[PDB]
Amino acid sequence: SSYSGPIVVDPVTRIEGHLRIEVEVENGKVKNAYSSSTLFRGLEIILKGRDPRDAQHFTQRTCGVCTYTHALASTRCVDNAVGVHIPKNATYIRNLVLGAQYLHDHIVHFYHLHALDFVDVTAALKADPAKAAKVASSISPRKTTAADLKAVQDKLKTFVETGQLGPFTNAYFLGGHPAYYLDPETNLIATAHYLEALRLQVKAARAMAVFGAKNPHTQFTVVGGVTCYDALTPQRIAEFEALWKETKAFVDEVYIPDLLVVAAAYKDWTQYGGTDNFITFGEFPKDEYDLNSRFFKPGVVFKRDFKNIKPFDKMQIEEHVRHSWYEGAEARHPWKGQTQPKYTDLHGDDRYSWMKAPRYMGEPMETGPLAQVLIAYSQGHPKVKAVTDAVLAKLGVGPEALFSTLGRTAARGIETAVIAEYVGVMLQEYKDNIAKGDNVICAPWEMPKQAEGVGFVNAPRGGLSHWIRIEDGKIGNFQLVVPSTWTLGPRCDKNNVSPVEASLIGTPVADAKRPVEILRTVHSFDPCIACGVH
Amino acid sequence: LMGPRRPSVVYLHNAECTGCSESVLRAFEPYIDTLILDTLSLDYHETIMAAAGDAAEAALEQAVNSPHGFIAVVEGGIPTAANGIYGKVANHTMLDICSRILPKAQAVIAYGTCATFGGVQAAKPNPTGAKGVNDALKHLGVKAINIAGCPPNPYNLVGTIVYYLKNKAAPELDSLNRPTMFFGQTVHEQCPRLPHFDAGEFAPSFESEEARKGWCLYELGCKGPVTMNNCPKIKFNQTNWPVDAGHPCIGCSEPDFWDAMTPFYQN
Ligand code: SF4
Ligand code: SF4
Ligand code: F3S
Ligand SMILES: [Mg+2]
Repeated sequence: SSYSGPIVVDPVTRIEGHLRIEVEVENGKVKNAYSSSTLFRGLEIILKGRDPRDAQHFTQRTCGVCTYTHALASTRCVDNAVGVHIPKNATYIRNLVLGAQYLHDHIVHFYHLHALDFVDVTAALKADPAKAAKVASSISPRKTTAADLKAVQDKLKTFVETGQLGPFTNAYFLGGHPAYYLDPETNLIATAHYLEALRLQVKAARAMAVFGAKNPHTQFTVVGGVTCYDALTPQRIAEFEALWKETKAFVDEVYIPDLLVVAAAYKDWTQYGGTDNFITFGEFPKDEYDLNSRFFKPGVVFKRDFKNIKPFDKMQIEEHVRHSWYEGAEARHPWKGQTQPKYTDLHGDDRYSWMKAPRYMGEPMETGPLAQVLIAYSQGHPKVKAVTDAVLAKLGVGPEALFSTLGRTAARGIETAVIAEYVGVMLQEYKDNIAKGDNVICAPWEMPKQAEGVGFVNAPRGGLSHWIRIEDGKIGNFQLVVPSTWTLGPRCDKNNVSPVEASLIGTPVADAKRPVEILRTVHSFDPCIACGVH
Repeated sequence: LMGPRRPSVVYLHNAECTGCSESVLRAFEPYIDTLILDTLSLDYHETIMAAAGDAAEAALEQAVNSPHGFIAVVEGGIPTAANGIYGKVANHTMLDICSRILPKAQAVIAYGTCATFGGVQAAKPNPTGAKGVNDALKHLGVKAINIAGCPPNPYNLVGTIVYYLKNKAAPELDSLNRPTMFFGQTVHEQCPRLPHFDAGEFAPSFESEEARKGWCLYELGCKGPVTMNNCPKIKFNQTNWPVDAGHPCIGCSEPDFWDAMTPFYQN
């Protein structure tokens, strides 16, 4: 009965971009995996010879899901190459917009991209809304009545009876599936909250446009600071604060309680999807030139040795091309990067992806929520420690539970809760600075003829870095090394499997035609392919 | 996935960043939930669909072959170089998938500057030979309604579809095939700072007092005078727009803006 043979999932849906996952399964469990990115755009080639000021506008287009992050990375990169120290208000505003991006991104990921792997939407039709309301009100200070939940059931029922399932068309859960465990009531609660999230995210996104112009693709950053003088007004700050308070209430009363109910029901997922090494860049600075001045601090960990967090050395990163569709096999540090495409087809000459393979000290590293949380916890971060301990106590599990697909999903939640609270602190600090009479948001600068610079951002998916080599005042070389490249890139010239490839080994596959288990682990990493290849 | 009542929509992703998909999620009155539940039947969409792999391909095949017909909404440019090798989904080139699916649609909407004119990946030296939908598929007679912008205002997509469903036809289009009801005016003629422009009151730098006072951004490279879009009127996320946030327009709804509007900070 246990299946043995190949499984290909192309396209992997409910992620950003074009991913092809190939695995070899033996006796119902995965024994080998390949992460193949199937679209190349070549933004780094396009950037050559252009004005450095223009970079952020091209690079933001690397991705629309993690929208503002690349604009911030490029700007921090040119700010750095140029030697400018932006005003206090510029850092506050840039930080507040990034904080809002995290809340919007994670809420949408849990409900809209991840949840369908655990929730059987059709099973909500057979639930008792009165019992479901009892359950919902017991897990949250927010009380919901039988009437509240019946309203959702009625809407869902009519939709299903049309025969046009749309997004749910050939869903892996249709007709039931052995890997789906939720009872009808919990499925109904989760569905009501999925629908509710669709509207709440518009408000979470709006928060970014208050200071940022619009979302997607913000337009308020410039070398030297920001352009939004309107962000200084009490009216705009109040508008932002109101959106923030509502978004935080949703995180606290809806997202987290749901995460915990689902995790408790899927406790067995603490046994799959673990990884060995972690890297994180830190985020929310007080000093733009000091990574250790950030609310979350940078750090690297090998083989889960969290008692020995090592410092982050930027010169230790090299991107490999041996198993990628580029010329040759020489790995390069970003300031000496090369982007020379040469397609050989799937596995042609042992190459199978458009993504390069970043290695730290020759090692494959996981980056993202799990790495930021575990590293900050280990560094003694008070807020991260408090919330993680509460989550572990609620679930009745040990810390070892974190090294898994369930742990990675939980860490995304923990990160959202801590950041939501922190935006409130950053806001007060911003308010206090304005109160002192500081109304400056942009500083003057000058373009050098020859220089090098780098910008670091810890985005919702992990450590992001943009690298520039300026020659004759123009872009001599520009290279992007993004979170997903780290986690979803292919094997290197030493044949080390990437974090996603390695975590898939040992994954059970109940059915082989509806491999939801592969999706559970792949989605826990929150893949972004446009980001990874660029 | 398809049947009677609700109109069928097939959403395709070529060489794109997903910013156009995200913009539709920002829909406001109607919101996205109303759109998917009552207004239309979203039958294929790689970003939010439940099915994956062969099941997704099956869902796609099912939608495109329906006797009820479908409307195609396309995001991203089509890479043409080296036989279309630079972009593949389910191991088929994007050129091939679009060549066979688009001619079968009742109507096709190219959503976003990438899908309409080539976009970011088509900028010099265009390594992948990326093209806009109408350019790449001219030989096949494909003529998509172009909704430009990077990303466009979602108000423009919903407005166009609602018009098509009501009138069973495309609205009036300009020479670039964009609806005149949303792209008939330059951003500049609708700008709150136009009075400053007329007075020659230009901000010389972003840190200046004139910038803080809201002076015109033309000297700082604003492309508003050469760009067609409805940004100052509709605004984004019901609250803001590039120049109201103090930054110049980069001409994102125009044909080869990455090369034509660059350097962004010069006029
Ligand atoms: S038009 Fe712009 S926002 Fe839309 S897919 Fe292209 S790069 Fe992304
Ligand atoms: S800021 Fe731009 S769009 Fe507004 S008046 Fe000046 S040139 Fe025109
Ligand atoms: S950059 Fe684009 S979003 Fe509007 S203000 Fe200019 S056409
Ligand atoms: Mg790169």
